[PDB]
Amino acid sequence: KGIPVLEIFGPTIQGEGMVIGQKTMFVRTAGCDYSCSWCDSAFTWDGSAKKDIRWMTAEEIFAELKDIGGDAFSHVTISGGNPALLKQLDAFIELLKENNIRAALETQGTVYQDWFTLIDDLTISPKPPSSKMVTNFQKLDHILTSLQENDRQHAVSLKVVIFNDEDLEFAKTVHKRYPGIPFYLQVGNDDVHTTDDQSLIAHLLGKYEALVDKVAVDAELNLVRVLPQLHTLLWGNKRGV
Amino acid sequence: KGIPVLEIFGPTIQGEGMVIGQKTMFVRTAGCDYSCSWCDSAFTWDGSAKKDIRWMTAEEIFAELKDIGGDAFSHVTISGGNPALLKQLDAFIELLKENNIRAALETQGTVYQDWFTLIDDLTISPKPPSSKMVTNFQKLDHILTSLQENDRQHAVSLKVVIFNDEDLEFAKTVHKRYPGIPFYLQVGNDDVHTTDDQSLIAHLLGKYEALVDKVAVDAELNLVRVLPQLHTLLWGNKRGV
Ligand SMILES: Nc1nc(=O)c2nc(C(=O)OC[C@H]3O[C@@H](n4cnc5c(N)ncnc54)[C@H](O)[C@@H]3O)cnc2[nH]1
Ligand SMILES: Nc1nc(=O)c2nc(C(=O)OC[C@H]3O[C@@H](n4cnc5c(N)ncnc54)[C@H](O)[C@@H]3O)cnc2[nH]1
Ligand code: MET
Ligand code: MET
Ligand code: SF4
Ligand code: SF4
Repeated sequence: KGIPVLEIFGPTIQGEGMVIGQKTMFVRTAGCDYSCSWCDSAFTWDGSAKKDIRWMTAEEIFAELKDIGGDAFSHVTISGGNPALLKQLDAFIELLKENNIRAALETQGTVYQDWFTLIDDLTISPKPPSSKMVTNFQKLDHILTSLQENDRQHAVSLKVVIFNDEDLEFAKTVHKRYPGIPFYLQVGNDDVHTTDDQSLIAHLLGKYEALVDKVAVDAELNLVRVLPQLHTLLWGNKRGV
Repeated sequence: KGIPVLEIFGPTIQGEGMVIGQKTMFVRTAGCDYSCSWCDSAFTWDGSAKKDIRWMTAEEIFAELKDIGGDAFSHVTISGGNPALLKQLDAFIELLKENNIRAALETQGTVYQDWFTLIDDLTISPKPPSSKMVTNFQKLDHILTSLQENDRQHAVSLKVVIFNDEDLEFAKTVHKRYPGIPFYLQVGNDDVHTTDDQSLIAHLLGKYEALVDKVAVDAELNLVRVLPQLHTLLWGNKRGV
């Protein structure tokens, strides 16, 4: 029943996706069924921080959020890792809704949980070929079908990270497969380890413009948002922000 | 019945507000009832480009959009200037909807038009004391009341530009006055004339972080998005992008 927690920080801003810029708290869980080659939070699954895992109850996480956040937040983003691996997260999501706190979720869309229907901002991020991951579309279909059946279409978005042209073609395939779902494109980060912020920012902004220029002429990507990682532009690869 | 046009460009991305990152075309009109001290598009009203005004029909604007944009767009953003000054814009907004094109609008919220109800993404931007403008709240109440009566609440947002603490207090007043409306905070641009992009980007990112740090501890700004100007981070103060 305990929840494996690695990070609890905030208040900060959501740097990605459907609710980008939103002031929110963060709860990063441990464990991933994926092993993406460019995972910017590899410590959640690579075993390098397994000893740092704190198994907490829903009340303990909420108390710690209220502690470091005070009354200066009404939004909480649950990430990882793949939080969808944890069924016991239901007690925490319910506790948030019972305290007038809106919840967001970051998942790659492999495992479905019934507490998905309680998420106000559900971001599903299928992984492109550059992540060396293989996408199970049957599992992705089941998740999106279940969400649409519970009228959660206003709370669900698709976000694909792009590193090259191959990823962009993969993103088009996903977008065409699910026409009604709000679609997002995200700039891929090359160096998730570098400490030189100035070079990183200039590099990512260059990648952003190159992506924008490419999508601009693609007629199959008209209903698409193109966004970077704002928190990376502000603090680089720093954790806890 | 002619529409005063100064800019027609795209496809690019929406760099601000509720639909930030969205691939869209731009139609910037002429004329403003405001004279904000930090207007990043002063040429639309300061009279410096009055000779460049092209009075076009709805069909001519649409034909030019289809010309430079092709079939690589499904979204059009109408800005200025204050487009709400133009009643004859109705024919153009209708023409967009009749051609499966979603329309967005940028206005400061002074003048109301009946074609507001046809806008898919209506951004209202009340001006803070730093703009040297005085906000008529009675006019702002009428606009927001009319929109809520036609169930356009899903299509309307409030966005306040912040330059200092005084603007931030003004933003809180606006947010408190309209609790149900999605609220946005935007980083103010100091130098809208500078040509040194690298210094401008580093300066605006610093202003962004300072704004985020300030909002993070404010309990009255929980349901708030904090965003910069993405197009300024990509192309600086360049026009036509
Ligand atoms: N302020 C703030 N602080 C954070 O810590 C924070 N974290 C996240 C977050 O972890 O979301 C997960 C998404 O990140 C993607 N992702 C992984 N690796 C990536 C990479 N190398 N390049 C580009 N994208 C990558 C992944 O697809 C997933 O959808 C989001 N917003 C945040 N905002
Ligand atoms: N790609 C792309 N190209 C554009 O040309 C473009 N234009 C606009 C746009 O004009 O929106 C108007 C908003 O801009 C605000 N605004 C004025 N002056 C400002 C300033 N000095 N600093 C900070 N904000 C300012 C104003 O409040 C208004 O709400 C929006 N997105 C765009 N995206
Ligand atoms: C570091 S990614 C965390 C969320 C989830 N694993 C995803 O990829 O969407
Ligand atoms: C250059 S701003 C253009 C849109 C409108 N005048 C506003 O301030 O919101
Ligand atoms: S699914 Fe997300 S957390 Fe897991 S390895 Fe991929 S990017 Fe990292
Ligand atoms: S209302 Fe908008 S266009 Fe008019 S002066 Fe102010 S910022 Fe410029």
